[PDB]
Amino acid sequence: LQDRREQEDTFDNLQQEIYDKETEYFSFNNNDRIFSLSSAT
Amino acid sequence: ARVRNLNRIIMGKYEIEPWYFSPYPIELTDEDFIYIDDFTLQYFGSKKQYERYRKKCTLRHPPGNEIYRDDYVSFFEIDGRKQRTWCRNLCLLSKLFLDHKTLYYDVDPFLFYCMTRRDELGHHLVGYFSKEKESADGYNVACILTLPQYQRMGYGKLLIEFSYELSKKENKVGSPEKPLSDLGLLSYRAYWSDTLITLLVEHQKEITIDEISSMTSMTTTDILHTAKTLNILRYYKGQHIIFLNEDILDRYNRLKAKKRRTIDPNRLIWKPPVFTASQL
Amino acid sequence: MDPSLVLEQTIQDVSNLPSEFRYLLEEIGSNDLKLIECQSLQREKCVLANTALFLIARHLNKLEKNIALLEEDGVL
Amino acid sequence: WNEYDKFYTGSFQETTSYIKFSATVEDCCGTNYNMDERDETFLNEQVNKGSSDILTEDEFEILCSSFEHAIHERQPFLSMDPESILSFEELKPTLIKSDMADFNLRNQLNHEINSHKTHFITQFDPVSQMNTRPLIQLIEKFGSKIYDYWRERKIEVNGYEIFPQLKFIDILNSQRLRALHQELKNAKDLALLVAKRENVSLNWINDE
Amino acid sequence: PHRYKPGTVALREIRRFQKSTELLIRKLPFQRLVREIAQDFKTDLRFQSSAIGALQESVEAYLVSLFEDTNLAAIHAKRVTIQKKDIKLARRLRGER
Amino acid sequence: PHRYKPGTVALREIRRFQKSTELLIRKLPFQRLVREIAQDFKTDLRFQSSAIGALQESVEAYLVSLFEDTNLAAIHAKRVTIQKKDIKLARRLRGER
Amino acid sequence: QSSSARAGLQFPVGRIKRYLKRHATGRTRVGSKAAIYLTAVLEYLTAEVLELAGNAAKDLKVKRITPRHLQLAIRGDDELDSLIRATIASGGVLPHI
Amino acid sequence: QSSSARAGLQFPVGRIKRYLKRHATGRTRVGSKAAIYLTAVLEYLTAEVLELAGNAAKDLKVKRITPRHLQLAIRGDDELDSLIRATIASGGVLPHINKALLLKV
Amino acid sequence: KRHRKILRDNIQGITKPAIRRLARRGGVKRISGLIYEEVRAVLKSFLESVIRDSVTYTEHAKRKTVTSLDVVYALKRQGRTLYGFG
Amino acid sequence: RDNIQGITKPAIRRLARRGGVKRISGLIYEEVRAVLKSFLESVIRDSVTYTEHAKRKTVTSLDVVYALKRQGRTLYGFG
Amino acid sequence: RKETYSSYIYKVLKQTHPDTGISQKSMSILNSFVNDIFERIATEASKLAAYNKKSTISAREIQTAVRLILPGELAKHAVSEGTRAVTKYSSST
Amino acid sequence: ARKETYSSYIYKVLKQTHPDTGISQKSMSILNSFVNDIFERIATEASKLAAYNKKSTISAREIQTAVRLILPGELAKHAVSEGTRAVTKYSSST
DNA sequence: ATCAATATCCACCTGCAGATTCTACCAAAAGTGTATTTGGAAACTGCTCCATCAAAAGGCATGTTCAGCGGAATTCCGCTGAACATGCCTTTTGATGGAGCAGTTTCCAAATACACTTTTGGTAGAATCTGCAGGTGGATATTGAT
DNA sequence: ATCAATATCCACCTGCAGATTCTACCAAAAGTGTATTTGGAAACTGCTCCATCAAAAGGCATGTTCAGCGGAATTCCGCTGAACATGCCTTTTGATGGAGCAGTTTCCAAATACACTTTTGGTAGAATCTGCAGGTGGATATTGAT
Repeated sequence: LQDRREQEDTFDNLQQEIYDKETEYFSFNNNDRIFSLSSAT
Repeated sequence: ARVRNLNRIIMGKYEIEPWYFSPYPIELTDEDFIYIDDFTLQYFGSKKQYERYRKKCTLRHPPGNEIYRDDYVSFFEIDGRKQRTWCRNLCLLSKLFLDHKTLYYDVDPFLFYCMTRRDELGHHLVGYFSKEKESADGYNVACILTLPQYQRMGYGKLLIEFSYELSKKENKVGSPEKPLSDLGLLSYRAYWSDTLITLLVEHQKEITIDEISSMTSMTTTDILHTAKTLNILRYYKGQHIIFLNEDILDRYNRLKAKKRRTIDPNRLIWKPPVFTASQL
Repeated sequence: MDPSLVLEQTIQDVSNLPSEFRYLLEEIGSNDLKLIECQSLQREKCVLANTALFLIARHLNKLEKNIALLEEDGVL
Repeated sequence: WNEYDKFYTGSFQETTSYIKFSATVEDCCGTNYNMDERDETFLNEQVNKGSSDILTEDEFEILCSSFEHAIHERQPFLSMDPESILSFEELKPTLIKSDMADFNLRNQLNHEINSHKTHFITQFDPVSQMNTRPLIQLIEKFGSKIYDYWRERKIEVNGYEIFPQLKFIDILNSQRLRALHQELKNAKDLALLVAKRENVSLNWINDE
Repeated sequence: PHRYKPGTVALREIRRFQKSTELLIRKLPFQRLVREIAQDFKTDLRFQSSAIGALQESVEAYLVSLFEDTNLAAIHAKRVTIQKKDIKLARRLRGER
Repeated sequence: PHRYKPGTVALREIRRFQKSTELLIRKLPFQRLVREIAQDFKTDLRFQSSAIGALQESVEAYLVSLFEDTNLAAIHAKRVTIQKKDIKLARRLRGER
Repeated sequence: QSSSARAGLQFPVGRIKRYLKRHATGRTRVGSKAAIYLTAVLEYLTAEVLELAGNAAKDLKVKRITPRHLQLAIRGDDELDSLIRATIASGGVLPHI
Repeated sequence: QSSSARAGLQFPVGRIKRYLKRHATGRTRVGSKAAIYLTAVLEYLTAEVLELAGNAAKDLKVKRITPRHLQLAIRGDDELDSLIRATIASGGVLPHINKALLLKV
Repeated sequence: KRHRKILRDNIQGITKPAIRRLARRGGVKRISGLIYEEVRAVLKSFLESVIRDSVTYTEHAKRKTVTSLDVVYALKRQGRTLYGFG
Repeated sequence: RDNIQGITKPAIRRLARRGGVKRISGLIYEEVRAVLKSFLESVIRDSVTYTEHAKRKTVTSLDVVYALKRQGRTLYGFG
Repeated sequence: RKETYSSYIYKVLKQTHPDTGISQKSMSILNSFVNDIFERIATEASKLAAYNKKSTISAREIQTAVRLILPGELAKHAVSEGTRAVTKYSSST
Repeated sequence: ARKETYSSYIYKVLKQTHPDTGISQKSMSILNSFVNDIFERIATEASKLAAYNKKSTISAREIQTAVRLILPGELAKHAVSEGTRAVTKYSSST
């Protein structure tokens, strides 16, 4: 089990909860903020 | 004891017989040897360790942000607040080189810019010039000195024609003081000779004097010093502010060799926005 | 005094540091070029990745000792 | 002018935009130690007789640093006193907490990952820092062999040391000062985009 | 509260400020100015408040004279406003030396 | 029997009169002017030769000063001519009445 | 009896006497014939208070406070050519647009 | 026998000291240390006449006579203001032409 | 030690646009801008030209304050006397 | 009778062109006569009261050069 | 010095129209006027009596001075009141 | 028949700097009027400040501040310098 | 571009006004010791006055946006200076008279000093009160989108 | 044309603030009276510079053509008055430090004044060369026709 299935399915969504704390600037418009973190792939 | 301390000192890649005395740590004088390497700058006197005790660290590059880069030499920026110690010893690297200015007061309130050779492994310093924070007495630069291994290929000059660029990259004029110069007496004169003739070839004339300070940031109190360092650049203002001329131009035809010591005016900002009102 | 002079000085040692979220990506954005096409230099991606917060952790020495100096006055 | 290549090992890679960098000395240079030459080769004089376990050249250079961090940091008022510090078995509380080359402010958030070989590797200590061995265990393993040499080392100069030195309102302003902590974890967790790649990426071949 | 033509509240302001008699540049930044253009000449001197008062009325008389003759220059130039060229013209044939 | 370009002989006229230095007005109509303008204050004066000499170089100095500053006001007015209005306005803003 | 007040001019002829002596340099000053002067400082100082009877004729308010004093000197053209050199304190400008 | 020109000066000490006694709004004047002033005019009549023959040789007339004085007594930048209130007799006006008139029309 | 007293030797040449009040004390209408920098320069020039010979009067007088009397004498000989204020 | 017309338009044409003018508009002549008579009367009045003081009923060069030294237009050369 | 022209300009304002009132700083204004015009006439009168190689000051050179430094109509009224008061001093010994 | 000018002194100072010179008497009068009225200028302003500084002996240091005060800058600096060396070399009365 | 037509730069020629030495002379002063009388250099110590410094109230300085108009460019289009040239008009020159300028000697008169009183004008203790500056509501111009 | 809310002038009451008029010390200059001194007033004498007065020529005067030129107009556009919402730093009144002014007092270097006594810098003639002012003339630099 440690060789077959774990290696991506536990890694498919960890990279996409950034999109609730890139919104930490609101609480300038900068909605499409692609400065630092959106292009790390 | 204003003479050089001991009989042989290497500075990284080459030995330098130093010029003057520095406030070096005194207790290393009874053994006959002092040596010092490039990027740690922590002082020793015997090669018994840094033959492989520079496996203390893998520092290849100083923490100055390399703010220009070219085909041949780069340079960077140190402030005295984000670092406290190796910013300090670079002066004591060369207080044995510099003739007058030494430390009693701590060297923190000065920004510190240092010129540097590209290298195959880690890029090595050649010069240093020291801008203060804002408006000491004008005086846009301070102590400027090049490492004595590496002069006469013309690299000691292009950093005193970087120095005037960060004055109208902040949009106020500036110029050095007197303090003393017989060691480089004609050197800043050489650039202040050709800082004007290389950019008096375009004017569509009837041009005044003070806009030169607005365009080359070389001030009003020394344009006339350079208008008399070389030939007659007057006999026209007689009821108003000074006027400048041109002549037979045996200068720009000699401006094809000894011209390429330039900079590409294309890189980053240099404003310190904070105040840090210093008192001690 | 304990609020006043101790206010802002934890930002100019971070005035060099907006650079952490601008040090990092274009050399991870240049080593993705190394895996888009056997594990020779593929080890060293993490050893510059783990240095992300490492000085911010050294700032976390300071940016939680300054919070730990909330009680230096009787009000805060 | 031939001493170059014994201390000129290393590698180099060029820039991508500009070489931006920021550090201090004591987090770039790493360690803090210092030796003589007459303790380099003949303080370990007859260690050839009885070198069952570890005896190399480059393993005793780290623990020569850590003990003198007690004096200049934990007792700063100790400026000239010859009756200076407690003995090696009496300074046992000075090993559970210390600051040797700023260790525990470097080793406080280091166990949340547990990399498969071993955890934290920095680019700001040199290349060979693992079998450069952990001093977690070597106080109670070979800690006593360096103490009595140190216990006579400092007292010939007793108060300064023989290596060189340096001769002679609340409202509406401090509120973003705690709002610079919503970066509480947001750098390493998306360093953990790919810092969970490596514990299983390194070993794909072991079907064969 | 609809706005009238652009200009007449400025002209009522010039008649107000002309018929009035107060001092116009605010005093303590001007005191800071005369200090920190004074101590560059020689190090720390002190003042007394009547002397800096005389400074500010002297300089306001001088540059209101400079503005009145550059206004006559601007009305000479078949223009209604002032520029840089008429102000250094007016200071020029004033003979500032 | 050759007409030059208009105004280009004016520039060599001004170079010719500017390089030379001698007293350019002629002396005895000026001497009669100064005598029967001195007559009004008390009659029957007489003069000295160096005195009337001082009068004529004084008046060509003051006249050449007023001509250069009215010329500079004229070229301020984007205008290569001098007229009544610019000589009297330059007369005003150099101060005297 | 008292040398000023017998003489019908009431400024002190005694105090004007040594002020010539402490200042002038021909080292003897005529005694009685400095009186002929300080007539004039009476006659001038009348001639800036006596046409400062304008305010008591038009400016309605009786004790004369120093912006009133800017309605006689430069503004009244007969006195202008004796006081260009003086710029009075806190007075202002006579109104004109 | 040195007649009080012995501070390296060559102007009459006696007549300047009698002239300060002549002007003399005050009473007394320091007969030894009034030497300070007539050396001070030795600067700016020489630094007036050293720039006189500074370019009087550029016109190649060896006895220097009244016009070339003004051709840089009022063109020398800082000796202008010490002589601005003077208009010296028959010494000419500097050669100056504004370049708005020279436009090749 | 202390060795130097506080100095705010910085950009004080920005006074205010009260030049847009004292312009309107003069008879001038709308002002067209971009003149504020050289009118601040000329205010700096005239102020330094009066304060430096005033402080030569003070340092001659063996004092190290200025007073109203020597500054009104300073601008009196400078060419225009401030009048009735000392 | 009048003699302020004794100075003529080539003469003040020359006196203007010494300053550096190109064009001369054809009615500046009468007021340049006016400004010359104004300056000339303002100097000869204090010159004549200088000579009326000293009991010599002629002027000299010394009192007119002292008169120009009075009124802010100090001539040199002749005194 | 420790001196003024205060009470004299009080009394001259009282010998003209008695209604108005001298104010605080206006006495300094008028004092500066009278001291400045006196210093003016004194320096040109002394220089007049100097340059005519004469060795005292009299009535007549300060008469010519105050004629010399004024506009014309005010000079004529000034010299008239001057001659009037000096002859009224001369009437009685 | 007696009158005194500054002819021979100005002749000697400028032949002594520049030997290849000659002087017209009109230019010699122009320099005589120059030196005379700048003399009287220093005299009157020096005497005025020494008057109101509660003082009666016209000493050297007030004419030093006077020559600093009315002469323009750079020439005032060189002037006060050679005046300082002049009163230095006169104090040694050897 | 390619020459006619000016003309200024350079060089050489004599005439002459004139600067430069010179030098005697010489009346007039710098310059010399000798007391010397006092203004000044300096130093005492009291103390008025400047200088940092702060807390809260609030007018006012910065920024930003919008409407529009004054600046400016470019144009056509009468007109008045400039440029020659001839005609004349008073100049610029040398040559003979005559009232003031500039020395002198004496006559008296007015200012020095010096002191003896003595009114008077600066200072402040201090009444006083009214002449202002300021609010505040009652009559009257203010100059446009509609 | 026209009403629109805005800004302006005026009688009326109110705190406050510095004139202003004694009280009087009081200190100190000023009127007044001598004695003698040196400087101004007037008269003179004579040596001049100022006024005035005739015959060659260059610079004014009054012209006529023509083209650079100013003036008028008209439209286009950026950049400036005006408003409003908001930050900020003035903005006045205490408050303690602390010191540099300032009056006084003091002893002493030194500029005035004085008879003499020597050189020494004006001056006035005067040789006398010479520097340059003017003129003439040859060649390269400059400008307009085509």
